[PDB]
Amino acid sequence: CEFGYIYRLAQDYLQCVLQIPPSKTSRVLQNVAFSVQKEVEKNLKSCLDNVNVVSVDTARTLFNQVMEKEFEDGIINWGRIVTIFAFEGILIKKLLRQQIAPDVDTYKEISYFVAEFIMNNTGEWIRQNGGWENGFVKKFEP
Amino acid sequence: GQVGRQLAIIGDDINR
Repeated sequence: CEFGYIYRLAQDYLQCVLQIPPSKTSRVLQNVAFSVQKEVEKNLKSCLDNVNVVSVDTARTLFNQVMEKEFEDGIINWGRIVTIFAFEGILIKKLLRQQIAPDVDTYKEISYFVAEFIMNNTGEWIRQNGGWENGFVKKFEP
Repeated sequence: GQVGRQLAIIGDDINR
């Protein structure tokens, strides 16, 4: 159920960002990830403007490059996993405005590569640190 | 390191 669960989280988060009509974990994540997204958006502002996410291919490429640079030091923690969702939110927003061929069904592909990255690169750490219910939620819930 | 490192910095920031 690993991949599917993360996929469900990545998908809930972008439906939240795109304001379109979730578990406790997901409600907790949306709230903390969105807070981080706003902070990233203003601080990395000028830098993101000079990149046009005109397609899902570009979005996937940009996501993977950014994620690789972020996690290349081998460090993994809940704070960082939360920024993954924040970044996906930034990408969907840029895609909604810049996607040349507006395919309102590419947002599922985004949730897919977000899940893929998380699963293959932090899945083991997540498990060893309590999973979503006993790791993430315990640490970020009210 | 552009965006990647910034996200790491913010991530470690909200993790603590």
